[PDB]
Amino acid sequence: GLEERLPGGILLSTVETVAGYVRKGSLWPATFGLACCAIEMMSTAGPRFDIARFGMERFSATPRQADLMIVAGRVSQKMAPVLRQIYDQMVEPKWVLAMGVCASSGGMFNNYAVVQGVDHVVPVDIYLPGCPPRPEMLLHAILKLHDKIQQMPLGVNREEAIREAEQAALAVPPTIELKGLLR
Amino acid sequence: GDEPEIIAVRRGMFGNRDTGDTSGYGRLVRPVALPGSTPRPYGGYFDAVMDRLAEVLGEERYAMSIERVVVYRDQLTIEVSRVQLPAVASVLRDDPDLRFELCLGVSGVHYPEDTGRELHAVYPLMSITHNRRIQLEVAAPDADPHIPSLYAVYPTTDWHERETYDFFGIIFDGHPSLTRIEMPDDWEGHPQRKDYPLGGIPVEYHGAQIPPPDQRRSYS
Amino acid sequence: SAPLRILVYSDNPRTREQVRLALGKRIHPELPEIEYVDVATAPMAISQMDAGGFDLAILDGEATPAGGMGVAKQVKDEIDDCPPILVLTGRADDAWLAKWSRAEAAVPHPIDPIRLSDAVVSLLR
Amino acid sequence: VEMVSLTIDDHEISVPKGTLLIRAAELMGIQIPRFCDHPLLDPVGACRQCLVEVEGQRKPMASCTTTVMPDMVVRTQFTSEAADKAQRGVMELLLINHPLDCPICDKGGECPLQNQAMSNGRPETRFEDVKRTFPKPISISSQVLLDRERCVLCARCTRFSSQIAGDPFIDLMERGALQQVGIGQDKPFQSYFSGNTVQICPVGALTGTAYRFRARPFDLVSSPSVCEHCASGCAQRTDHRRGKVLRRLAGDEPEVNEEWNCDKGRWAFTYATVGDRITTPMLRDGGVLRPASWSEALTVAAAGLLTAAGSTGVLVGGRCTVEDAYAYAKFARMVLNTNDVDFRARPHSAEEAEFLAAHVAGQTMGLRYAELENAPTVLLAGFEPEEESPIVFLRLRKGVRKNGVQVVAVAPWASRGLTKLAGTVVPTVPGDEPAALDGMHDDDRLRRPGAVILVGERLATSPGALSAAVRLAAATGARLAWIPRRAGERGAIEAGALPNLLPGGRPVDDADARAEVARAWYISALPEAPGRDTAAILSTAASGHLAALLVGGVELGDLPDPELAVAAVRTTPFVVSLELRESAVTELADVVFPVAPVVEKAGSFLNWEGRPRPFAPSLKTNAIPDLRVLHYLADEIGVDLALPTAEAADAELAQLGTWGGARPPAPTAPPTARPEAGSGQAVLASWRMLLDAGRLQDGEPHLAGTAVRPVARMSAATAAGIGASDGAPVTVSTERGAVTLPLAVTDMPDGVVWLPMNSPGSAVHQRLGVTAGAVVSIGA
Amino acid sequence: AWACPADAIYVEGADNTADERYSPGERYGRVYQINYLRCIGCGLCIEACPTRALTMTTEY
Amino acid sequence: KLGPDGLGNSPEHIAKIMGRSMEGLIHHFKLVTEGIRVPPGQVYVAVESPRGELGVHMVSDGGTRPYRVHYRDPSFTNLQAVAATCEGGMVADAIAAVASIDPVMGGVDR
Ligand SMILES: CC(C)=CCC/C(C)=C\CC/C(C)=C/CC/C(C)=C\CC/C(C)=C/CC/C(C)=C/CC/C(C)=C/CC/C(C)=C/CC/C(C)=C/CC1=C(C)C(=O)c2ccccc2C1=O
Ligand SMILES: Nc1nc2c(ncn2[C@@H]2O[C@H](COP(=O)(O)OP(=O)(O)OP(=O)(O)O)[C@@H](O)[C@H]2O)c(=O)[nH]1
Ligand code: SF4
Ligand code: SF4
Ligand code: SF4
Ligand code: SF4
Ligand code: SF4
Ligand code: FES
Repeated sequence: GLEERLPGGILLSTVETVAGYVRKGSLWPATFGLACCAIEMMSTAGPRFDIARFGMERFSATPRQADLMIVAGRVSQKMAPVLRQIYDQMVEPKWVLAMGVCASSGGMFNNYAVVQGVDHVVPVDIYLPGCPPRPEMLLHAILKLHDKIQQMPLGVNREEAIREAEQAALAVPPTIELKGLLR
Repeated sequence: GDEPEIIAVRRGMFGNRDTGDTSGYGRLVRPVALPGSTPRPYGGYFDAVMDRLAEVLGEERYAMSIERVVVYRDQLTIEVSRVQLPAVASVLRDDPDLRFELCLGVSGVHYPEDTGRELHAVYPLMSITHNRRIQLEVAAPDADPHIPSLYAVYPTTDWHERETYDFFGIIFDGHPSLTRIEMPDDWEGHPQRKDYPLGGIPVEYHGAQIPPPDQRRSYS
Repeated sequence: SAPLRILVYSDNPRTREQVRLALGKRIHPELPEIEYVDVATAPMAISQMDAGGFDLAILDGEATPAGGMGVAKQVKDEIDDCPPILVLTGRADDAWLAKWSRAEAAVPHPIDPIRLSDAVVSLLR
Repeated sequence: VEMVSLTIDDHEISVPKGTLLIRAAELMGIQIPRFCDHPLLDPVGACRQCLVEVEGQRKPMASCTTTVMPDMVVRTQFTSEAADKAQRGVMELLLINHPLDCPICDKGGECPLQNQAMSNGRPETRFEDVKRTFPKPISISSQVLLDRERCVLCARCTRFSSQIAGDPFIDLMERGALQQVGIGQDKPFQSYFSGNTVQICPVGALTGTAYRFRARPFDLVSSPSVCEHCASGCAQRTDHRRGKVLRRLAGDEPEVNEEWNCDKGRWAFTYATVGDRITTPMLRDGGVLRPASWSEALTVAAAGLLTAAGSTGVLVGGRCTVEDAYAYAKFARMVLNTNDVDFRARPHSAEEAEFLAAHVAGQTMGLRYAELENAPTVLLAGFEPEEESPIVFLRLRKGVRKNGVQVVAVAPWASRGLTKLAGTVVPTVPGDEPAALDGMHDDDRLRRPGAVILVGERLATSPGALSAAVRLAAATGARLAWIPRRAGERGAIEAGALPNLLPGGRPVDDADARAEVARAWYISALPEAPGRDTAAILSTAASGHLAALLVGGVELGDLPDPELAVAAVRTTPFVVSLELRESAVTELADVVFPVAPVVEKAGSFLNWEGRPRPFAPSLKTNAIPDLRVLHYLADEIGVDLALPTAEAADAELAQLGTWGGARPPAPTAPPTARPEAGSGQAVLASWRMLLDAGRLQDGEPHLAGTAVRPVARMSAATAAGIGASDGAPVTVSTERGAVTLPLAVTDMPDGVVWLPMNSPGSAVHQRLGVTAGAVVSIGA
Repeated sequence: AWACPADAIYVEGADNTADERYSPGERYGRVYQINYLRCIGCGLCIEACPTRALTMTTEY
Repeated sequence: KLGPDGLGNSPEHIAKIMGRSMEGLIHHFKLVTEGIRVPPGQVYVAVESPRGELGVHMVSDGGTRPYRVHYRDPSFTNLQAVAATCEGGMVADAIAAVASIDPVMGGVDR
């Protein structure tokens, strides 16, 4: 959008900060949930907690209105195409919260049927441990995503950030090479 | 028949599936037999159920249909010969004294070491009227994994014959449409067969990874 | 001839090194020289694909923040006349998803140099 | 065989006469607890854990010692309260002094004591007193730690070190509750079979220092395997964690090794991870060896080989699997159209090739371990069973102890292995072996049915020795078996990786054989020109008449003249290496291809008895076998080798089958006169120690520390004539160099000096450039 | 790690040499990793520990 | 048991297994690592889950792991009533019918 054509002066910085504040608030989750993690997501929406306090009570039934896709449960092989379709049918900017161990790495179900982490099919922004994560853990992960969204760049700043993140990522060794103290 | 049904031959102490960690303990040979034919005075109402089934079915038909009778942990299993399954199922459902109207489903179990009887289908039946229950067991070889579908007798077996097929390849001949219900139709293999690998991935760690449990050593 | 440009996408630098080792400067002396563009992050890979000028993309299905299969589906849905996609699968059971990603070819981990080279030749031929 | 009926519990079975009650229960599926019992050890009845109730016996009977007798009635713990009480009391007594070390014990999870205390022990302790204690752990060798507190004094370790291996360097010591397995003093355990004691201990008393605290069973990936090192082909179980092999247990192959290993097979698995492994293809650029892509390396290698057309030699080495050696031979004959193929990376002779073609190639299972144990007489020629093929030594010792096998060795001196076999030496200076073999045509011992003659590879170094052995076998009728040192040599022979041989024992010099193999290969015709052996190839290349070399897994230092070998590879215009490790060939090669180690590759070996020893890969890795490297190198060259995998090579070999036609003539080489050593000189005898400077033994300091002390062995008269004294350093020398080792007076034939062929500080081939049978100057 | 249903714990023991001792006795866990993207919080690990070296806090 | 360091094996149990009881230590180790061994056999056991008869066919081959464990989950069978309870009515009625079936899909698929 034209907000991405703005010059990199103070104008772009203020547009970025206001857009981040606006998007961190009103972060409507998609009406999407796979398993017991979906039950904990509902509990988070439930009175004991209040997802609504964060402007996130409107679980967008359609992906068009959804801004955040809380996977919230295990993703089977047959479901990955559906989850990717839902992700693609959301409109940018989009974010994916991998709620629970099943959504983030497959969790305990390390077998043929489970995808072993939704990042196999959709870009994940935050991983949320737990099986299921208790609602406070979900709110913590959501606030972490809010912090990430606030510092989200735009336009030329976005391009520079992408280049810098690429440069940093090209150098990190794989986890299999962090042999610290391994005999 | 009439002999114990060995589903696996376990050799070596401590449940080693291979040569074994300590020398000299691998020479034991213990066949793993499931409970065999029960002596005739079955417990509780099992005696009445079997007597009624043998009365409704002709002596010849009963002998041809009922391959075995087992009473294990106060639960009655009837090893029903393949082919004859629909007839005995109809008798069980319709006979007023049996009246096993509620079929709870079909469960597949794979015995890769049970020659000629690798694939077993288990039919848990319950009679609400008599507050009774039994299980039927139908064995089929891995070479011809065909069983008569009970769709006409127990429509509830629909999707079960499918799940059991999807996960074992039992063909349940005569089923209206035996299509995969859990796995995708393009899926290759039948996951719950023992020969089908678990299909996991190594768990990632800093400097190391743990292979899936099916690859790592186990004792049974 | 035009140096065929290949996009190698993987958060794991060692997977990129193995892919570049299987495919030398020339897969065969009959084929053109090969230039490799390494991308570790999905945003960079997507932007490079949008810039175009690639003859093949090798996407690691095991990439941590964004899997190669997802990126393959995204590029084949988002870039017009996108180049053939080769996906590296972390397990055999991933084959189904590899088919879903519509990748022209799938090469299981660990990357067999010869299998990868043959698949690349088939895709470029 | 006599058969006796018997009743265990309520069930009845029949078993061979002489069977032990515990064995009968095993066959019947009854699990009687046991610690001291071992099927392969003579029963001792120590631990008293295996007590059962026998009708007509007042006391409980140790089933591990009670032979089955007809009509005997036995009730185990499953059907006899007295037997169960006895067994559980024995278990309680076994656990009172045991340390609460299960979490820290290496045997945890795999402990027979844990399992049998669960299945036959009290739920909780009654022992509220003070436990007996020892300092723990104490090293009895560089490899084996001993935790005397966990020791149940089952004596399995000691009984193994005495009966199975003739190395009783551990024994039960002290008395009563203080009794403990020990070595007595600083003298280490020091046997090639020490690791077996670790695998035979039913508790965490004996543990391998290498495997210490590195894993518990649940996280081990365990795969069946075959040992790479000797031609014994032991079945093994390779256990690896996070992609690193931690140990290799003995497996269970009654027809090969039963439940035993040598230390080499158990612990020599670190060679592939010492840092010298070649990880990527390499190319010679600017005189330096640079990492190169597979495509570029294959292209360069194909270009060089095509530019070298027929002027190429293929050194296959002895490490390749049967499939790998078959691929080397097929590449050489189909792709390079040359017969210059030789797996012998070691002292060898053309007479050796003729003998292998005549009597070895294409003839499998002619002799078997089971026959060694029963052979009334076994004659060892140029063979040291303990140093080469240790499981052959174990089987021979088992035969000696059980069936009274008589062992004779035509060797310069009695090695410890021969003494442990109770073998009688026929003292012969090396090179004089043919005279001794011809001098035994009248030996009544060899006439006896089942008599066997085991010939080591080293007889190839003695002219006419193999012909003499063949004549001796023909005259006496004793079956003759050839036992190499490397696992891949017999597979190489079956693969036809020799200048005069084709796959399946098919002779090259036979138009029908060439036509048959070519038809099986879908090729016009195979090369007919006679092939040059390893020595001929090296001499030609050094002279500059060889355009290129294909060297696979060859240790140049192991060749009789390593200086010649290095000169040959250096002068060869183009050298292609298929090497797992950085090596001397790699330092001088133009193209280097990494090849998967055995643990990462599917394949099969052939042990000396020709038995197939298959194995699937244990580690899934991107590394590829020599098979695929050669196949795709040929494809780049433009010839479809049709060997994409070990399965394809095995199928092709099976399709070819054995030759089955006219057997090649026997060598019949003449017994060339042996050199005469003058004053200050002696004839050199030597064989390779089991644990020496071998490359595959690298990366395992403990195993190397277990190696026998290198010593130059001389007759007393010769040492006196050289001015040396027992234990004093002695130097043997040639024009190339010298080897200095402590002297050992050994009662050898006069004028013969024996050295370890490749022990550290000896390296006879490298340091002297000569092999066994040569004359070497001696000095104090 | 043995009892973990999800293989979420990786542990490597090592000797408590007199020069560097980390725990009483002969062995200590020098490498100890929990993959919290595989942890299911079942608590089998703590029930498995024979030393109470592993507990589970209320921090989430 | 709970303590200032959180939830973990009670100090009394630690003392029993690591300090005084060898049999106790062996039992803890084995029952935690391999677990119990279940004699071979088949058993079908059913309970009244909130959604109906939750049945479990459990087959043991004598080992420390369940040879076969199949859940007859009531939701799986109940979902076969969607055709009966939805055909003929409106989509708004189908929503109510499916909700009344109260299917929890974890039990349905397993
Ligand atoms: C143009 C311009 C800028 C002009 C200037 C002026 C200006 C700024 C604008 C003027 C004002 C305007 C137009 C403002 C824009 C905003 C606007 C118009 C409106 C949007 C805001 C709005 C409509 C607010 C109210 C919405 C609202 C009432 C929200 C509450 C919704 C609720 C109750 C949500 C909770 C839903 C919930 C429990 C979620 C869980 C979903 C789950 C778990 C899914 C998965 C799942 C399910 C669904 C199960 O039920 C389930 C059951 C059993 C087992 C498993 C599962 C399972 O897996
Ligand atoms: N091509 C190929 N090379 C191998 C293979 N296995 C080992 N090698 C290499 O071959 C070289 C020679 O090994 P060997 O001839 O067995 O020497 P060694 O390791 O000391 O063993 P010995 O035969 O007792 O001398 C070593 O440097 C290894 O790196 C293999 O499977 N294929
Ligand atoms: S992470 Fe746990 S709670 Fe969430 S879906 Fe997976 S198993 Fe269910
Ligand atoms: S030897 Fe067995 S009983 Fe003794 S501490 Fe080790 S695992 Fe425990
Ligand atoms: S060290 Fe092991 S094998 Fe030897 S006596 Fe003790 S418990 Fe038995
Ligand atoms: S005898 Fe030979 S084959 Fe057997 S374990 Fe020892 S080195 Fe390996
Ligand atoms: S809570 Fe402990 S035992 Fe359970 S999964 Fe997590 S790490 Fe493993
Ligand atoms: S095993 Fe027989 S007394 Fe020890």
